[PDB]
Amino acid sequence: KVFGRCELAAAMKRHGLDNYRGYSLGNWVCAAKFESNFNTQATNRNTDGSTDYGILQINSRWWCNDGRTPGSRNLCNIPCSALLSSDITASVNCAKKIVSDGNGMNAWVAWRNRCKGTDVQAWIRGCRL
Repeated sequence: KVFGRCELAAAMKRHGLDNYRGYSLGNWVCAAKFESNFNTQATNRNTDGSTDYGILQINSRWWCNDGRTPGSRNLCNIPCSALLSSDITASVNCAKKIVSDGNGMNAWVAWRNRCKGTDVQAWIRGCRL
């Protein structure tokens, strides 16, 4: 599923991401924009052989199982395929664990490079929330 901007913002809010670990909704929408262009089915292979899945491009090295990432963990206790669902519940739940890991949203390098320090509230402007 490719979400609309405000549609995703609404979904993330309903799932309790607004202000989660102090990150306003616009941060999460921004990160999703640059990680996946709001496409739940986005995947990308990393040089180390891991793969990133879903709207927030969650990595198989630590967070999900895909059966093909040697030496990896599955800390969100999910198949990586659940991160591709039209239902964002698994991605949000796993994102909550990631952003709690110590480095906040710096875990998403695209957030650090493209969202951090910018006017992230622009991403939820106009939305009914």
